[PDB]
Amino acid sequence: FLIKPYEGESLSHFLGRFRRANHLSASGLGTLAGIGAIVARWERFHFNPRPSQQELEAIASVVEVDAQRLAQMLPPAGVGMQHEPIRLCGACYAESPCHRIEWQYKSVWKCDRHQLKILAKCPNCQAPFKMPALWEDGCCHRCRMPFAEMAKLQK
Amino acid sequence: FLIKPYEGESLSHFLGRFRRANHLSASGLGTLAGIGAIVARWERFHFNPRPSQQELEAIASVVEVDAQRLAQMLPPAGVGMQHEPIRLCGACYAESPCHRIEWQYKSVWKCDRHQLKILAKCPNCQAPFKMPALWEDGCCHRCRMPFAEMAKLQK
Amino acid sequence: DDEWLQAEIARLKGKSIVPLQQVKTLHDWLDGKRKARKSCRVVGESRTGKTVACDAYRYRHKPQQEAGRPPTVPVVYIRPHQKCGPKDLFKKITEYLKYRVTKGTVSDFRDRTIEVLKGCGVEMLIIDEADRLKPETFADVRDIAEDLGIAVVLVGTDRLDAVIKRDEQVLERFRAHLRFGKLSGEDFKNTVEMWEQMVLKLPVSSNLKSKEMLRILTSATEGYIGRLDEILREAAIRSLSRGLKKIDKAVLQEVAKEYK
Amino acid sequence: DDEWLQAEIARLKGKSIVPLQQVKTLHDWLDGKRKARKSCRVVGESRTGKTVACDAYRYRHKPQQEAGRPPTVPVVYIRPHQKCGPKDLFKKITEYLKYRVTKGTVSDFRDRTIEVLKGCGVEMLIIDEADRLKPETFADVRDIAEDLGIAVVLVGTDRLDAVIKRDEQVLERFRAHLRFGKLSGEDFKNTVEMWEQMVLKLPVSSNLKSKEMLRILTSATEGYIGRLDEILREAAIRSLSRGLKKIDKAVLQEVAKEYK
Ligand SMILES: Nc1ncnc2c1ncn2[C@@H]1O[C@H](COP(=O)(O)OP(=O)(O)OP(=O)(O)O)[C@@H](O)[C@H]1O
Ligand SMILES: Nc1ncnc2c1ncn2[C@@H]1O[C@H](COP(=O)(O)OP(=O)(O)OP(=O)(O)O)[C@@H](O)[C@H]1O
Ligand SMILES: [Mg+2]
Ligand SMILES: [Mg+2]
Ligand SMILES: [Zn+2]
Ligand SMILES: [Zn+2]
Repeated sequence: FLIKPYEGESLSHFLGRFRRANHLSASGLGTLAGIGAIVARWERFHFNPRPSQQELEAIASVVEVDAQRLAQMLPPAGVGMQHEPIRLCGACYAESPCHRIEWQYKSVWKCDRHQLKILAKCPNCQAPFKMPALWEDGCCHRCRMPFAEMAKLQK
Repeated sequence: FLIKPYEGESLSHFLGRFRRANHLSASGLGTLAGIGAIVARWERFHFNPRPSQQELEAIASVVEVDAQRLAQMLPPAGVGMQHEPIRLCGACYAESPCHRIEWQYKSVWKCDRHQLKILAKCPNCQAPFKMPALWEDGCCHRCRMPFAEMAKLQK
Repeated sequence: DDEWLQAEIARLKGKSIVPLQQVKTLHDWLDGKRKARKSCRVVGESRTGKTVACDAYRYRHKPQQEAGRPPTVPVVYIRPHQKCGPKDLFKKITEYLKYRVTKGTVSDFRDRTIEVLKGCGVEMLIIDEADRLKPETFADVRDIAEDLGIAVVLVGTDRLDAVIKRDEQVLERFRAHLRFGKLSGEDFKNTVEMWEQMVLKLPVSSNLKSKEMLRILTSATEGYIGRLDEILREAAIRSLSRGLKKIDKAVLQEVAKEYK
Repeated sequence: DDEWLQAEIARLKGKSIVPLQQVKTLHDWLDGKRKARKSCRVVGESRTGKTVACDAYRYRHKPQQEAGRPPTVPVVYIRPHQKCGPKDLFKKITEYLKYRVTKGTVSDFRDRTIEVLKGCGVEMLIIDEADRLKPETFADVRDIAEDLGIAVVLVGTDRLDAVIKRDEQVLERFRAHLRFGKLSGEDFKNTVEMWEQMVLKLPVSSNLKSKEMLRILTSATEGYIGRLDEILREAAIRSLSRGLKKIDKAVLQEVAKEYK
């Protein structure tokens, strides 16, 4: 089962969404692509050894999304990002149910489209968000508030 | 019952082979050596906390193989390895019935001696190999193909 | 006419909810327990109609959501699967409230479920098939009913009573019950006629549920609402498949002997 | 001629499916239960021919796949192994639909199986040898039939009835049955003659299933279709191995005494 990426979707979110569509573990996707543990590293936003051309093309062969498009699920060259905290604009999620790579940019604190501060934890119960690959439903894993409803609590 | 290591034998494979010669569980070998659960960790190639001098000497006292020789059952300093997938050269196994630590080196994909791709699962039935400590016989645990015969299916 | 026949068979395949005195007593009792946050346990036979009545009590209070706040769900209905662990149960609680889970430990799921459970102002926790979940989860449901003040109704067959009996606290805390009746009597005849009028939805051929039909259906269903529904639907579909406009005696005899 | 002899022995070793009234009644009943999503349980003796008939009902609705959408499988046939757990059963369900499993917990397998089961639009869940699976899995099959609206047919020997009887819900929910007959009578003689014409596929030597042959086969098979098949195939192979063109009396006597 193939999936079309959402605009701005992060690599972690896309990988997990592909895995859920195919009932794959991270190790299973890694074996399908021939790169093993690299998949789980990318899902946790750990790229000490940045994604190589061969690794991106290996994943591209499985998910049928070109390496160039996969690179747009990561920050451009020179744009610093953070693996933690995982962040969210609930108003964005209501429009398109994905985590955006921009929300991990170190320079980003406000959603430009919605002119709201982005969230660094659930505004109802304060639970931090899991890595985007594990965003199985669109709700806080603790209190079960929908990400779309968190828009109403954004400042 | 003491056993001489095979050249290049991995620590996991050697530990399991010693245990089989003495009808020991991993916990039993750990208690004999005074280090408990560490034995099973090493058998699954888990060394986030690397083997200490005291731990290697504790095992050395039981198996009567010097800590220096036990260290040659692990990669040298600076050589990265993987706990997964467990890999195999069947042509090597036909010559010497052990798992080699080199087959877990991240940089290794071909056997230099035999100029064959090494195997990451049974080439007959695709079953992954167990941790080397559990290689009780020289055959695939699923289809029962001998590891030595898998040489004929290596590419 | 063939399109009409397909519509008829599709409608007969689909089940409906006829409101009768059994479900009326049930949601009256449920409202009484809800107004006091009294945790009870409705018990009954199998294939008798408890799940449908609890479902009706669930839909009647359809949650009304505010413009920008979580929807307030007064009644929560769950049917945990076989050997449902605590993590699975918490997942189900927070999933019904439309809060997708986040990967984590059992403590994380418990905390998120508690947060979303107080957030939506829930009044009822209806655990149907409450004989499936493990006894390491009854402590969790006990804690929910103890601290969050939510009246929990444990629904299930009579085996649920045996399951809770071997435990100590869950038996004492959940002691109020409402056994589902057999329905046999003149009320049973009223049920047959009311079913004929509503669920069958066939042209009036003056079947009227005569004495012979009542005897056949009494011998067949043994008082079960589910058996009555199955037999009626099977007879209607068999009559409509063979071209018969109404339901004859031969089809009831066939379905009755096929059952017993 | 030796190549012809090898072809004959290979064909005789392989079993076929002669369509007779038993399987005709069976798939008629199965179609009736399928059009209404009615979950029943076909029961019968051992070595009588239920598995082959369910197999025929499986192949007749060979799934027709769209160009780019999952193949729609109306009938699902499973034969779970001894002491089949819930994970094993779910693995089998999603494997028949040609969805290879992914490593995970029992909940993951359940979710994937439910997803692929609604995706392919399945109408039937035929669980042959339904006396093998554990009773912690009958709750799962109950949930499948309850929520996904799939008519489940539990197939197995009479021991399956005893297995389900000790349970509460599975007995009430799965009550419609179709016992397989013994076939003894003139229909049995018709079966012998029809088998001689089709399955034996030997040159016409006017055996005609005479009275003596009928008596021998009645004493041998005791009404079983499987015993009839085994005895006929053994006699044919023994006659062809010793050079006999047709099947003599001595070979039936030998195979009959070898059985009893
Ligand atoms: N109020 C009702 N209106 C219409 N049909 C009903 C009603 N109550 C029960 N039924 C019928 O009962 C059958 C199933 O009932 P239900 O699932 O509620 O059983 P239950 O008492 O909870 O038992 P079990 O625990 O054995 O599942 C269905 O055929 C359904 O149509
Ligand atoms: N319609 C049929 N056409 C041809 N052979 C049949 C038919 N039905 C049954 N048989 C024969 O019956 C034997 C096995 O029958 P089957 O496997 O269906 O049994 P069953 O009734 O399901 O019993 P069991 O549970 O004991 O396996 C085989 O020899 C097979 O050839
Ligand atoms: Mg019920
Ligand atoms: Mg069988
Ligand atoms: Zn936004
Ligand atoms: Zn080699």
